[PDB]
Amino acid sequence: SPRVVVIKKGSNGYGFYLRAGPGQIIKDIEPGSPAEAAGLKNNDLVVAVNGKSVEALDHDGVVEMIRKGGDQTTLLVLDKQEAKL
Repeated sequence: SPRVVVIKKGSNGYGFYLRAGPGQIIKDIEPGSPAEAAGLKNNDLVVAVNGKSVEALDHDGVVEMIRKGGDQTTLLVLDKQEAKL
């Protein structure tokens, strides 16, 4: 399920980790972080950064796109749609 998450960088960054999924996925959102306030979710899959696709881009390339944006990042993400029932 897709959405656009704008996050303003704080004094200690955005407050999430980025690593390869089972693409690059969000992990370990820090409580009280800009990422948490922006509604980013653990296991969100990053499909674009600042309007640019991350297709076939490696981990370092995705991280660099995020850093190049300076004090803000706009992530297009797909939530993991696996429900525990």
